[PDB]
Amino acid sequence: QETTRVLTDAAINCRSDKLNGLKENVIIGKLIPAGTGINRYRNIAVQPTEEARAAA
Amino acid sequence: CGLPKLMALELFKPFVMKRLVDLNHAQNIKSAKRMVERQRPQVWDVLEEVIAEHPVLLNRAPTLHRLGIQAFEPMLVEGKAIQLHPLVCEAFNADFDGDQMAVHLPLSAEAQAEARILMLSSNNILSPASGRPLAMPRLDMVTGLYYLTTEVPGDTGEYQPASGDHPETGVYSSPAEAIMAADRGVLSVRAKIKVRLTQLRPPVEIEAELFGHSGWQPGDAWMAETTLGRVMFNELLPLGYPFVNKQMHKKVQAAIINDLAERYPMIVVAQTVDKLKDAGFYWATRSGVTVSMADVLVPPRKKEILDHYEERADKVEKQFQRGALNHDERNEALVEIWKEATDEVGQALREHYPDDNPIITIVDSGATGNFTQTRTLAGMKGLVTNPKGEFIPRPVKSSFREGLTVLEYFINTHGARKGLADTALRTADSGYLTRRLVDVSQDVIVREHDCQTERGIVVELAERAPDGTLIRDPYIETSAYARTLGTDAVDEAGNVIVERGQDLGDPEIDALLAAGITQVKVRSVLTCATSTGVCATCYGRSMATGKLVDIGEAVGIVAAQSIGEPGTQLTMTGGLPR
Amino acid sequence: GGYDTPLGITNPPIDELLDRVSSKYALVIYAAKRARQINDYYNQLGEGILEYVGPLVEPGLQEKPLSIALREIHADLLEHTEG
Amino acid sequence: DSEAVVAVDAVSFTLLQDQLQSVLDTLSEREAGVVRLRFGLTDGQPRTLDEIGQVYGVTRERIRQIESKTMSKLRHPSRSQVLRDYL
Amino acid sequence: THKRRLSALGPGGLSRERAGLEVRDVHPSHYGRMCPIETPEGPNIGLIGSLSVYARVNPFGFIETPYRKVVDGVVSDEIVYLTADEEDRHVVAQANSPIDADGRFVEPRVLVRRKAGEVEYVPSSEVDYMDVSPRQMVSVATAMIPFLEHDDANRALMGANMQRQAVPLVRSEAPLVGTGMELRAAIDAGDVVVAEESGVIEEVSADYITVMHDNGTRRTYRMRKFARSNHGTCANQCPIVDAGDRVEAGQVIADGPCTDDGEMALGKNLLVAIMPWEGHNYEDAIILSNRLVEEDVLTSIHIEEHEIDARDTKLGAEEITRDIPNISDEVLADLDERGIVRIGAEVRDGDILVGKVTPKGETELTPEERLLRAIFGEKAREVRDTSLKVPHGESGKVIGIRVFSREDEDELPAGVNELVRVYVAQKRKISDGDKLAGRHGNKGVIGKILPVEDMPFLADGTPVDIILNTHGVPRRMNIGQILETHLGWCAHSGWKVDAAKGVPDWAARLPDELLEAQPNAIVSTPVFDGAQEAELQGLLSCTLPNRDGDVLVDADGKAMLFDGRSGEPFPYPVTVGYMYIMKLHHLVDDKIHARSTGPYSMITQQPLGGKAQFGGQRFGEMECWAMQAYGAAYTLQELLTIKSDDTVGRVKVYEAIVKGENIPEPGIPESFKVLLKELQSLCLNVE
Amino acid sequence: NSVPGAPNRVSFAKLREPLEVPGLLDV
Amino acid sequence: LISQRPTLSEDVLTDNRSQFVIEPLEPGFGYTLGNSLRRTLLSSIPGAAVTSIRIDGVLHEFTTVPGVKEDVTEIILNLKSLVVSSEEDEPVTMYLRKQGPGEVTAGDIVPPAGVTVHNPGMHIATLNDKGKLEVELVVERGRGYVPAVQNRASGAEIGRIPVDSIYSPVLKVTYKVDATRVEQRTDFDKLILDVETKNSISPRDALASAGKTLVELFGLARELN
Amino acid sequence: MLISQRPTLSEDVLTDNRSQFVIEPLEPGFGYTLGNSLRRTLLSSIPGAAVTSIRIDGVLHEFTTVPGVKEDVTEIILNLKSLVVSSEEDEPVTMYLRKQGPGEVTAGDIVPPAGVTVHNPGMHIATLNDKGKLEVELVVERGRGYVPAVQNRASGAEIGRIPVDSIYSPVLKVTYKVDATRVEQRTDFDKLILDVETKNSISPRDALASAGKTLVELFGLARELNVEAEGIEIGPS
Ligand SMILES: [Mg+2]
Ligand SMILES: [Zn+2]
Repeated sequence: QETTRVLTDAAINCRSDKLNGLKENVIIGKLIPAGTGINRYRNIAVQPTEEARAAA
Repeated sequence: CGLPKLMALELFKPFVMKRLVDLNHAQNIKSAKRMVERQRPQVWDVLEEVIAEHPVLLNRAPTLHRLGIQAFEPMLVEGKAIQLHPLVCEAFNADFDGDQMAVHLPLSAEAQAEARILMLSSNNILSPASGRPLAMPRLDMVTGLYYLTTEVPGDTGEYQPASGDHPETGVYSSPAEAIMAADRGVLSVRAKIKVRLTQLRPPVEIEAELFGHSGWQPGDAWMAETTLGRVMFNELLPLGYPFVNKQMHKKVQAAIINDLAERYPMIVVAQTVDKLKDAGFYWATRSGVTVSMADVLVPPRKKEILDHYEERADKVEKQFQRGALNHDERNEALVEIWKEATDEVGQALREHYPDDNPIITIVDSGATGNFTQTRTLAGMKGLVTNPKGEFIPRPVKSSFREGLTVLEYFINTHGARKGLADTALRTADSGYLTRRLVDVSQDVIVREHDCQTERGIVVELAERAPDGTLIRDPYIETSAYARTLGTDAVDEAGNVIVERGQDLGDPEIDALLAAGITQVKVRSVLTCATSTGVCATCYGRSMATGKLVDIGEAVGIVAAQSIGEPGTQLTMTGGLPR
Repeated sequence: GGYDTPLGITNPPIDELLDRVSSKYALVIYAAKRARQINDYYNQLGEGILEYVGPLVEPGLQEKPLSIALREIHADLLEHTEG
Repeated sequence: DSEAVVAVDAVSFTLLQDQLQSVLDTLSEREAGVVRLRFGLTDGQPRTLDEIGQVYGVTRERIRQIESKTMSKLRHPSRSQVLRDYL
Repeated sequence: THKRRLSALGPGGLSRERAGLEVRDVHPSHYGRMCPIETPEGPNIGLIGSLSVYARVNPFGFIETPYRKVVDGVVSDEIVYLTADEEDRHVVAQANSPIDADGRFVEPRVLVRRKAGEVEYVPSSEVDYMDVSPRQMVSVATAMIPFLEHDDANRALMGANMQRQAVPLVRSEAPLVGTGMELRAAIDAGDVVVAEESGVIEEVSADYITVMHDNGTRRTYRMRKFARSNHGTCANQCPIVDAGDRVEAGQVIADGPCTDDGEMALGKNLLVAIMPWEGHNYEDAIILSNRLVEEDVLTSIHIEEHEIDARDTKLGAEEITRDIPNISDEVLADLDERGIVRIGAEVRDGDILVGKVTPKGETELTPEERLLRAIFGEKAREVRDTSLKVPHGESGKVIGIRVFSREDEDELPAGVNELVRVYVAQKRKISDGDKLAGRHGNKGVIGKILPVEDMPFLADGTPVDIILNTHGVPRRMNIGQILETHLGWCAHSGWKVDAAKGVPDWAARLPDELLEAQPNAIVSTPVFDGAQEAELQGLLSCTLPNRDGDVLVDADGKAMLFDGRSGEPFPYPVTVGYMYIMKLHHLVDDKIHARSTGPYSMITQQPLGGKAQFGGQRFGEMECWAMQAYGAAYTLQELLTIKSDDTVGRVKVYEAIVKGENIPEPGIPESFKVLLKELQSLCLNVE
Repeated sequence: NSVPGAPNRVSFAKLREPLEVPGLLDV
Repeated sequence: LISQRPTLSEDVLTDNRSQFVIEPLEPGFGYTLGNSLRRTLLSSIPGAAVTSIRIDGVLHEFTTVPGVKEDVTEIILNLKSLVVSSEEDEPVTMYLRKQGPGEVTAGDIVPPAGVTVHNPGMHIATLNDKGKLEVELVVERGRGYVPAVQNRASGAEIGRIPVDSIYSPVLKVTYKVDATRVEQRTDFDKLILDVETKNSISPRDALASAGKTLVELFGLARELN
Repeated sequence: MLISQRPTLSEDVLTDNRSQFVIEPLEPGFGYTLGNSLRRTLLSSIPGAAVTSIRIDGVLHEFTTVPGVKEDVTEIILNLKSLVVSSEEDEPVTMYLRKQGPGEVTAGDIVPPAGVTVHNPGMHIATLNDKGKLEVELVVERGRGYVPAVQNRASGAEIGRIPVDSIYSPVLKVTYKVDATRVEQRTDFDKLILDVETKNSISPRDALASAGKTLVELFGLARELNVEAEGIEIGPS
């Protein structure tokens, strides 16, 4: 609402954004920080078990 | 879900092109593309091969809440219309009067895994809002199970114990023997018999009586006085579930599916719901619920009731004509008189009908409808509103069986058009409110597992009586259920019954009410202490699963959709502006 | 316990699959990364060999790699570490 | 936007380039070299018979004879049906 | 109904967003000047209405309404047209009032309408105006619903609205039970050729009728055969008069699209049971027999119109010919020597209709294309093919070809030398997904088309046609369809009451020559003065048998069906009868729609929208909310990056699917970079 | 009635209305 | 138990419909037996019907012939009502020429050797002084219902008009049972079956073909042991 | 004509006498035409024997308490009703079960005369409390299908003998369904799935074979009206 007014006083104060809400991450096409997007789940390392690695 | 094959050939065109290049049916993708466009008859087998185990998304606008998009596994279907499973219509809010649904398609491995695990149809049975099931039986199959499980006194083949010269002749050694005796024209389905069951778990009293510790019914034998129909119904349910022996009203089926969702895995609930759908349709056909105008019966003493209240209205109108009272007082007197007459006619119609009338069976079984629509069908319409909202003091003294007249139809049209415009305005306002709520609370997500605070709200939880008995508070299942206790629960300075950190399901609430305690201090998201979103123990059980909430859920959008979804049914400063 | 046989996309049951992970999101990224590993094995069998091992359970006739990954997780043959 | 990328002709072009590389590899080294340097298949510059005979150390007429021999060699159904289906 | 339609929007009127809620309602002055039923039911309720039947417009622009004047209680015949103001000046009686066949009422306390729209019981001497009839307050399309006075207002709105979306069938059978408005509403609609003057028929044919008037002169009526309507339907006109017949003035001489023997006919008459059948008719779905597919009962023509034009360009001029580049001679066998197809050729989806080739110009050549042309010796072919191809999902024969040319000196826009139009027609059958409806708002798509054997047949082998559902009847308050069903069975089988001991008591007010009727006889119950319950019940009890002595339907209106699938009888009798249903213009072929990869937009890079193009579905805002609420972040990232805007990503995705590899990682969308360029363009250093 | 080539459609009406329907396109 | 195999008698009412009574039976069996016979009879009887016509002056389905009162689609809707019995499986052709005024009935169709038209009184179209009708037809065998097979599916010319086909000689079939089932356990069912055919084949031949189909299919579950 | 696709018949084996067959593919209406016919023919058309009337000494009118035993009279009645017994003589033969002294009666404690046989000797029937004596005379005959309690028309022996029902059919519970295999290449064909559970008198494959034989000899009547009528021939095996 009032994209004129919101954008001009942000431009005066040199307001930096941090991209942490899930609204901004939709806009720039980045992965949203919810569900399968947070860092506990996005960096799972997957490897077969060493007992079953020698099975074939 | 079904799929028109002429559309599924268009969705899966690169997959089928790669597959019919890999099998030597074309030399490159160009001849493969022309082979797809000409629809040579090998492309159907290749299409089935690439369709198998690859989920699609289905979607009906408007997407009100979280269950508006649900994944499905496709399978090819002739014709040109999308076949939809008849139990997800309650979630989609879709009837078959010409509604259209969009089909999307996940592509990558992450998208396929998300659609296969998170968004599957059989994984989402319960509400995200309140926890009641959405895959419950409805309009037809509820009537089917009600007719299948009801009990008729004195039907054909009813068990009598009258033992003079001849024995009882109501017993049956097995449900297979009973099914044979009902296939031959002897046993009716709804007559009371005494079977000798060996495959269904008896209820708690008979189990503790006959076997005590664990009457494991896969081998055990026990007699039960039921109908054949309740045995045929209870065979749909799993083995470990006990016998029911009731009459399947819709609230009884709601309680059964809620108990099944609480104490069992999800796949058993999905298979039980499928079995209930099949039995409900198959017995809904044989139920004999038709509509004829010889089945819409009028109350016999309607006319004398109308004449008596007409004489009272005539005395009120004459008293106004004397000048003893103003316009508004005689309007109030006529409104009161005709409300009394409407309720009297409704009472006489309610007590006139039998129980096997289809128009009362469909209503009383909880399939659809209320009683006021049956009163307006046979009986009296009643007062009709004005365009503004005042009550026309005439009122309509006819019913749609008898047929209205010209002025009464012209009076009814006002309220009809006001209802239509109200519907349009209300759905627009509900959409705007959902947008505002999502726009506020989109950044409340679960971040930690336990914030480890000590503060918490307190719940009322079944205050007592002047006699002293703890009567159960009606608003417990919305307020106190699915919450984690912040402090312990002590009774009369005795033993601690339920410790800190427990889910507050059914049986511990029943145990607290049995011990006789009312106020409990429980944790909630108002008192959570994390800085970025809420913690998992403060949020409690997620209603959609039944287990604890996860460490990545977006509970804010779930809450905003659960508030803003039923706003269209808010039929009114007491409505959606309130 | 004994319930029924599953069929199609619901095999293996997720009620048994979630006894091997924490939440469903970890299960999703688990299965997706294992399926990407299996498909990277399949599309590099034509050239020289690499370390991309898999599959470990026996595949079907024409089975998607994601289903093989889910069956492998149900067979308790892999391991995973969160972040 | 009629001046956009159709996104099937691009992968068709890549597949055509791969099949062209395999078909030219079914010939000899010198034949593939003189065809690639004649038609600019590797850098995008069509050289002439003088430059091909310079890089191989022979007359322009020998290069022209080799080129006509290779063009007759490629004009076979067995060697060229897979390229015929690309047009 | 598109004429005589009263709106409040448009220039000089209020906007839709500025529409007050009070102007949508029905004022009590609308009685006889505007229908309180027929109106659109979208976000336009009450803003658009239709005129009444007996209404009339003043020279000033106000709306008149006739009224029977009555002096001293004796109802005269002097018809006086009143407006709203002098309607309010007087008091207005009721249409269906008991008049003594002498002008006077039988009770002093009559229903009446006061000044401010009130309803009273006046003594029968103050009454100075009566209505002319019933159905005065109703429109034309709403006056064609039998048993309107038993239906609720919403479902009568839906029925009167869906009664005009019906399509013209190929046989067009007249309804069994109707009102008396079909004949007038057909011969006033103008789609029926009426005999202008009385005379004798000289010659009929399929194309023209020539009559011979009483004095020498002849006139020929040219029919319209297979003319395209404005929405693709057909407009046939067939005669109904023989060679030697004699006609009168105003007599119908030729049927129209939806007419039978003079009157309106929008659908067919079909036997119907009201049982719920196996969940296939669950939640207003309809199942049908295969007899309607076999015997062309619900089939209609559809005519589509294609068009192409050979303009002039800078490099030359486009030409219409056969010499299409790089196209095999196998698909060039249909069209004739000058490029266009010939009349009668059946086309599939994607064939060549008009051969058209444009000049293109010169471009550089890639080395691989150069080498393939050197190998195969095919020439450059500098002209580009832009022919006319039939779009996706269409077929059918080719009726007509109309060609305009510059050399034949017709009027054309500037720079166009040849305009050619092709008319493709197809014969659409009925299918599952198509939408059917009755005359009472009981719509619903077709759920399944069963074979004729597994369909619940009657006691003597007759199978039923459609199967409705019970649960949609009582909670919508439209048992007018049940009364129509009972009276339809009576009108099909034919009745004969017994006047041996006089007329029975229920048929006392029943008029003469309805005491007996032949089978398949038509009747007409009017809108507000029609059948009664006692009349219909007593008429349903005496309903003479078919071929053998077998009264198939008992006194309640039901019958003992047989299950055609298992074999056993259904244990309870089921309501049967003859309904009248219509086929609607919501067919599946205009709705089924898919897209893998097609045309993209120009300004933005999103896929284009619409069924006319290939077209992609809008993945809107609330769908993004649902995908966030599930937690599925990867699917949302894919749906917003590599399926809409990642211009370097779409080709890589298609390549990865074709080659069989993993889908690569998505990049920055185009919309965000466009936003960045705009913010940099607006003197804002966005970094 | 009052239209010459009309099909005989027997009516259930009780009221004898005086005034026929006007010209439907006079507006 | 009882030891009495069921018999089948025949009862004629008119020339094209008759009655078949089977007795005795097992209790609770005549309904299923009659429904199985009806489901076979109503769908799987081989017959013959017209397949594609070709009028001389026309090129497609949506035109009019100069002279006739009806149009081409009405001629199609009338010719779909014919009943015709063939003898050999190759597609024979029959012609129809009629000149000048008069009503063109189905009796004017001249058949080749082998086929026959059974109702010559069927109206097709009517002509005037200037009218001329000339049409050839294609008769073919088969069973069941089949839609109009397209012209592209064959290799025919522009003049061919594919018509729908209904090779089904049966018209209306019902049954009823007479359950004695007295209180002495000498119980049986007496099924009365009714067949009506559209004068192409006799009801005995229709029931014989249905019985042959049932004897072929039900023996599949016998000798695979 | 020709069937254009020959159907098969394959048997799956569950627990020993609960086999489950499929028949695929069929012509698109032909599932239900033979499914219900096969269900009724498996049920009410196979011969077999069962108990018809018993008599217990000491019981005169009460039918409620037998002295010396633990279980009820009706419990003994339905325990005798669930007794599989095969005969070979088409006339009513009698049996006897004689046991005195405390203990538990089994079904193998009965003595079969010539021709009849019992197929579950380890079936529990009754228990004798202390110093009791059981002497029950059974009547075994054969027939078809299910049949209710034949009343005391022959009222001479009606004082001692009481009548029960008779499950003559060696099958118990037969259910079926259809399916929708190959909607595109075979254009919506049918797959009938049967499910039959018998007792241990006959295997369900042999029950299916006997039912198919009775069905084809039932439809031989309708076949033998015009032998030279064209049907739908399947072909050879
Ligand atoms: Mg809808
Ligand atoms: Zn917290």
